[PDB]
Parts: sequence; structure tokens; C-alpha cells
Amino acid sequence: PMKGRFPIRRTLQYLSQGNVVFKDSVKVMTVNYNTHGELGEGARKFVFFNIPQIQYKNPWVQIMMFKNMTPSPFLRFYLDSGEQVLVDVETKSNKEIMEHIRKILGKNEETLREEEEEKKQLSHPANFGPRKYCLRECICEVEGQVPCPSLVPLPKEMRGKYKAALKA
Amino acid sequence: GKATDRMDAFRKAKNRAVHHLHYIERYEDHTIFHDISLRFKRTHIKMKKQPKGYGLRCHRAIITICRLIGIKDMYAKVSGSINMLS
Amino acid sequence: KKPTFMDEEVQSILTKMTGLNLQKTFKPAIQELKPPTYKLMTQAQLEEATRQAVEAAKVRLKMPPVLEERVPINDVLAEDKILEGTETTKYVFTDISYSIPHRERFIVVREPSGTLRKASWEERDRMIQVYFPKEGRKILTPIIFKEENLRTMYSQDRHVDVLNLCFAQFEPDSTEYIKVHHKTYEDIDKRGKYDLLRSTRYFGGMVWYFVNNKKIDGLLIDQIQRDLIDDATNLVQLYHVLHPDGQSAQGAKDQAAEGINLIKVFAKTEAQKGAYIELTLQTYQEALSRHSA
Amino acid sequence: VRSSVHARWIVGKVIGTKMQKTAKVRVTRLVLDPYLLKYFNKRKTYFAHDALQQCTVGDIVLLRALPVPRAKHVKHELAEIVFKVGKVIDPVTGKPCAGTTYLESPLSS
Amino acid sequence: KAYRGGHLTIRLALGGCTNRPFYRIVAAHNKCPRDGRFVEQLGSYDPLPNSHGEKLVALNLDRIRHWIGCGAHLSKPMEKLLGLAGFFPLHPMMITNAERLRRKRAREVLLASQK
RNA sequence: AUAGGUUUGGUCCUAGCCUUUCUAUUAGCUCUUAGUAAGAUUACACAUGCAAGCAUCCCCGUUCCAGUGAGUUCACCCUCUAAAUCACCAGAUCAAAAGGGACAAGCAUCAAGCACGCAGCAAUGCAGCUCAAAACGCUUAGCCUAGCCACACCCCCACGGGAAACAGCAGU
Ligand code: FES
Ligand SMILES: [Mg+2]
Ligand SMILES: [Mg+2]
Ligand SMILES: [Mg+2]
Ligand SMILES: [Mg+2]
Ligand SMILES: [Mg+2]
Ligand SMILES: [Mg+2]
Ligand SMILES: [Mg+2]
Repeated sequence: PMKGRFPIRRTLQYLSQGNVVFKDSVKVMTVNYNTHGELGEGARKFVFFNIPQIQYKNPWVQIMMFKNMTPSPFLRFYLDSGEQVLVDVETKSNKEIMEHIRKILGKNEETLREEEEEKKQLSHPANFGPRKYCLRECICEVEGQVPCPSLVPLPKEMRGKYKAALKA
Repeated sequence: GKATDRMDAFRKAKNRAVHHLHYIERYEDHTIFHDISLRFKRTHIKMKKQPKGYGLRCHRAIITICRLIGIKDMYAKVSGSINMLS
Repeated sequence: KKPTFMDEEVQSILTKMTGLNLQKTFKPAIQELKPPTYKLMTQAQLEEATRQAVEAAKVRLKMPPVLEERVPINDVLAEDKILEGTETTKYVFTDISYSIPHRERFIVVREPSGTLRKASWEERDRMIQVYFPKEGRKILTPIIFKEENLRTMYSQDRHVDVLNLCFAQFEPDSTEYIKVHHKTYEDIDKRGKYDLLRSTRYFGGMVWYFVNNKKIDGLLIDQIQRDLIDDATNLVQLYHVLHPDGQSAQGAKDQAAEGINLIKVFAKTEAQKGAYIELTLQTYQEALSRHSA
Repeated sequence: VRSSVHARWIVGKVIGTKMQKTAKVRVTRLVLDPYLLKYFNKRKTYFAHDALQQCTVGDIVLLRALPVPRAKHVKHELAEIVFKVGKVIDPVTGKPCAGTTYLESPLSS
Repeated sequence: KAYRGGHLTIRLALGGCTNRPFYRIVAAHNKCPRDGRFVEQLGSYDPLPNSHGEKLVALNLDRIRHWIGCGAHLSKPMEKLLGLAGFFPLHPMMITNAERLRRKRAREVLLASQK
């Protein structure tokens, strides 16, 4: 069995469940939290569970942590404009913290879908190329069109080896 | 079955087995009810429930035992010591 | 004026008539199978899951629109008489711009005679399949749609399968789509297999065709036999709605046709098997009295 | 804005100040180990210009990218001392705090 | 490869197999190999008639317009294809080849009649 | 891996080796036909033939294509901005150089490198910078394949020298 408590945290399927994708302005996220205190339990469990998801969904945002530095836990987002967003997280569950950060700085589902539409624009079905980029390597694959010679030999009429004989 | 003669051992074992029958609950009479993870002594068995028509993808002894039981669809991976009795 | 197939009242009537058999709607598909997943649900959770399945079934049952047969295309863009004889094969030029809707794409054909005409509807569908391959559609028309194979499907009682194949292969306004749907409706009526399409998205189309062709006799007979009296009343009302000037409609307007009276009025007037319809209604009345008191 | 440095904003800890008007900051980023899929701190060293020379070893600092490097390695400049070493002021309440203890009770105002 | 000079060109990259020519209309840097890298693929051309006696041609007209605006040149076969499609005027060489074919056909008709 | 054989007088466990599967090269024996794909072992040396012209002279091209993998974190993203195309322009496209970040395998019996930093307009001052979270070093390898990087006989380069160059096609 996978090592560590809650090994589900170390599965791509789990790290893809993160619903928080920050706006392009968010650049740093500092998580101050206390390793003890029944009020800091929400921040502790947020760091334990959701920080992997946030970082996976946001590979360019610098996420840093700080244990037992201030009396109360809190998040602080440094944005590209110089603004700093302080989010108190005391008494809030990890789910509540995730929802709050999603509301204040996360990208809306509509914007995420717009990005996905931009992405799907690329793979034009009608393009022909290697299977990595295109659905079909050649027009031969389309039924009705003259088949690839490698599987169905072409007529001697079309083959150039005998067009040469007709030339002669 | 222990015996000096092979046929005697066969008789002994196949007569003593019928008095030691288990009953194996089969989901829909074709597969186990849930995934089973166990480690008997040094033999790890990981059995996965599978849908109808999936077949028996198991160690050959497990395939034989599943045919005997009445299990038709299941996956099974054996790890560690693969001592047949274990 | 007459009501369109997509009118709200028509949609409500057809949806009620189709039924909502969840088991049939979600019959286990014979496809690649993954192991089932299990959940522990209270009674409230089970009811909520059932209602979500009901919503999914309604979305899946959303009926295809009924479209009139598409007009043939014979537009010619340019007669470049100079090109006559320069080649002996048509050139089919397709606009493969991603954003353009498939019914606005420009698919032109340069003929050997030099004519640059718009592509026929058949060529349009063919090229659109070639360059935007849809799932379940084939370029060369499947042979299943030949009359003998269609009859084989009907004999096996696979009308839903035939309709699904037709919908996937052809467009709603396609000549082949129209012909195959009408043939399937004709076979279903002839052999009295109306129950096949119930709880499927094609029941509404079948009912609409029957009403438009004024042959609701068999469907009403089957509904009465299956004691779907509300559905029969709705069907008779829809028939009168779509034929306001019909004699049955006029009789209903005159008399107090507000229930089984509607079915009686239709059986009397504009029903080709009115005697059989009233015999079945008598049988149903006997059934009702067999448990009323 | 149109700066040629990759990291516009970074946050780190000062690990040395033996250079004139320059603070050495240790910026740690979570990096996903592809095999274990666990996140580990990966640390990198930045040179941040500091005119005031106020940065002290152990301070947590915020660094903003210069328009262009002012030296071979000095790409960033100190923009704020997020947590002065041992003089932390709780951003939430604003009172000075030592660890999880309020030096001045928030009730004092 | 740091290509000294050059410019974009909308041309027909050849694929298929032996005796089965097939073309991908590619907006490719002119100096790049015929079958090499390309900025964007703008459609296809099947020179061999299909079962329906058609030479299918796909043209991503929007992207072709975009690349013409960006300054891509047009290879002569692509110009001829667009002329046939009517997106462009018939190429002067298309017209002149048609006329030459007509004259040759007239000469052969005269020879056949003089028999 | 659905596993199998093999330690012992015998059993259990641990463990190595090997078998079964799928590719590619070579060899042995053997072989009828047609279509298609692919094809020196070597960065050793090369006979011979051909591979770059066009065009009313100027210009343009011969820097492309094609070739090889010797070398090797010049390949990817961002900033800036050359060259080139958009008939002149327009900013658009493309994309050098420069700056920032990322970027192979093995060996730590390669653990220290030896100036590898900063400040100042300069003068000059500070004494610093990298490194067991692997610096410095040695060996190996073309890569992350719509293709990309590097080399073009060697001296990294190529003024110059060694010398007379197929790693263009065919061929030896
Ligand atoms: S792959 Fe289509 S012609 Fe060969
Ligand atoms: Mg051989
Ligand atoms: Mg090498
Ligand atoms: Mg040694
Ligand atoms: Mg050299
Ligand atoms: Mg040589
Ligand atoms: Mg050669
Ligand atoms: Mg030789």
C-alpha cells in the first residue's frame, strides 16, 4: 500500500479535483498557520489537503508556508499589480477556505470553459497528419477515396511503372 | 492427501475435501461481491470484482478453484510467496 | 393557422403520450463494461437519485425536430465556358473553416464543363462527413437502409434501432431520413407495434406523422387496449387541433366532447375503423365497471 | 511592467547580508515529484537590491523584479519586509506578536 | 534553424504513398522542406478521383484569407486550385492551357477528318 | 504477469538466474508471385559521372534543398528587438542576436571550486560568490520526433595553418 496517511492525496486523479484556478494576476500565496490550536484546525487541514490541488492547478504561483509565526492562521495573495489580499481563515473549514479563495481570486467556470474552447480550436478535424496531432494520416483512410496502395494494389493503369510502358 | 500410492492420495484428498466444503457467496452467481485484499502467511492475494463476460484473469490455480466454485468473471493477482497450498 | 410540431402544447401532449419508462429508457446497453460502483443511500437519497435519473431520461427523450424535406440545390455561381474539356472530373471544394455552421459551409463543385455550381445536398452531407467525421455516420450509405434489410429489421422488431441508425446517418430534412422514418411508421402501424417506441424520443414523431396523415385509428385502439385513456384523449384532442375543420372536430365542438366522449366522437366520425374502436371502448368500459363497484 | 526577468514577484527568507546594499533570499517553491506525486520544497537563491540595507538575516521578504538586472545576479529588489525577524506584526489584528502569543492584546484598542 | 531571409507561402505538401499522390495545403515558410515544418495546415487536395469521380479539395478559406493578409505567397498550383474553386480569378495559364488544348484538339480533328 | 523451472534428505521463507511474450540486427538452413514501407557498421579514405541556374547584360540564387550524429543541456516559455514578407507604407506575420527561467544518464572512490560576488557615475571600497537540496570534475548520449539541435575534412572558430576533403545522389 502507498506510504503515508491519506495516500489518495498523491494520485493525479485527486490533484485534478482542485477547482481553484487563480486569475493571471495572482503570483504568490503565503499560508501562515498554527500547528496547534482548535481554531487553526481548518487552516491545518487546508494545508494538508487542498494546497497540493491548488499548486497542481496553478503551477506558476509560488505557494509558501509558515508554521506558528502569528497567533492566527491566514492566507495572503500577492498579485501582479502589487496588491496584497489578506484572507483570515480562523474558524473556517478547509472547504470554506477553498470556496472563499475560489470566489475572490479563482477563475470562473465560464472563463475556464472559454480557455478549453480556445484549446479545442487547435485540433481541427479536417487536418491530416501524424496521429499525435491529427485524426487521420492520409485521405486514403476516408472510405470512397482511392485506397492506400500498401493494402489494395492500384490498377496497372494508374501505376506509374506501367504508365512508363504505355509511354514506350 | 498423504499416501505412498498416488491413487490412494487422490482418494484420500478428494474424500476428505467434501467434508470441508465452504460456501462462497457469488454476486449475481458469476463473480465475488467486492474487491478482496488479503495476505495469508506470505502470500498476497488481490482479487478484483469484474463484470459479466470479463472472464477469469487469475493465477491458474485460482482459475481452477473459481471454476469449481461457480465464479466466471474475476481478476486476481498473487504476490509474494506463491506456495500453492498457501 | 396550424400548430407547429415544436409548439408548447404539442410538446406537452407528445411528452405525456411517450411515457417515462425509466427501465426501457436506460436498458443496459451491450457495450464495453466497467465494474459497477456501489453507494449507500437513505430513502431520501434513493428518491433524489431516482429523480435525477428522471431528469436525465427526459433530456435523453428530447424529441428530434420534424423538418420539411429540404429543397434541391441547383444554383450555379459562374459559367466559365473556357474550362470546357480541360478536365474530366469534378472538383469538390469545401470550406473547412472551423466556426462556420455546417448548414452555412460553402461546398462548391467545378464540373468538367466548367460550371461552378453549389453542391447538392447529398454531396454537402458527404463532404461534411469526410472533413468533420461525425460519430455513427458513414460516407457511403449503409446497405441496411435498402428495403429488404429494413424489412428484416422490422421482422426482428428493431424499429428503434432502425430509427437510431437513420437519425445518425441522415439529416432530419434528408430525403432518405424522411423516407425511412415514414416507412418505419408505416410498418409499426401495420403490425400494431406502437409499444416499441413508447418511452423513446421517436414516439412523438410517430404520433405527429399519424395525426398529419389522419390514421390515428390503430394508435388509439392500442392505447385503449393498454388502458391509456388520458393518452387517447390527448391524441384525439391533438388530432382535432391539427384538423379544426374536420367533421370529428366539428362534432366535438357541437356536443360535450370533454373526455371519452372525444374518443366516441372520433370513432363515429373520421375513424376508418370506428366500429372496432367502439368495440374496444366497450371492452374498456366493461373493464372499468369490473372494478368501479 | 515590461521587465525581462522571469519571476515578477517572489517571496523568500533572507539567508545572508554580507554584500553591500544586497540581501540574499532563499525562495522555496513547491515542486511535484513525478513518481511519488508528493510536493517538495525546492529552494533557489536570489540577490535582492536593498538601498536601506534594512534586511536582516531570517527576515521574510517580498522581492519585485527589476526592469533589467543591475548586476550579474541582482535581478530583484526588496519591496516589503513581510515578517521582520522577531518583530512580526500580526497582519490580521495589527498588533505585534511573538510566535502564537500576542505581545499587545487585540483588546487593547 | 535560423533561416536567412525567406517568407511564408501557401503550398501543397505532398504525402500519400507511391502512385497515390495526396496534398496537404500548408502555410509553410518557403525555405523549409516541402514535407517539413509548416506554420499551419489550411486544407487538403486528393488528386485521384474517388468512387464518385470527385477530386476532393478542402480549403480553410478563413485561414487562407488570414495568411494572405499576413503576407503569405501562393504557389502556382494553389493559385490554380483557388481559381478553379472561384476564390480567385482563373489563372492566366489555366486559360492559356485551355486555349492550347482547344487548338491541339482542332488540329487533331482536322487530321482525323482528312482521312 | 494469470505466471512457470531451479537451492534441500524433506518443508517454509528470502533471493538470484532462467523459461514463456513483443520487437530490431546478424548468422545458419530454406524461398514462388504482386502491392507498399524501410535500407553502409564507421564523423576512416575516395576513382568516376552528375547534383545551380535564371535572365535583354544589373541584380537575384548557389546560406535553400539534400546529408551525418562527431560534438552536445545554443532546441522550450517570457522580455527586447535585428533581418525577411505584406507592390511603397502599414503595424501584421516570421524570427536572429541579447536578457530572464526551464532543460539527459551514470560516478561523491569527482567534495571542495579558487575569484568563481556586490556597491559606486567614476574614483575606488566592501570580501565576497557556488556547493552534500550535489558546486567543481570524469565518462557516456544527438533530443523532448508534423520535427528540433549540432557539424559540414582537422586545428570548437578558420584571418591563418595542416592539406586538398561525397556526412548531396549513384558508386568504391
Ligand atoms: S497512407 Fe494513405 S495513401 Fe498511403
Ligand atoms: Mg535471415
Ligand atoms: Mg556521440
Ligand atoms: Mg577507487
Ligand atoms: Mg570546422
Ligand atoms: Mg569524408
Ligand atoms: Mg554517398
Ligand atoms: Mg565495399
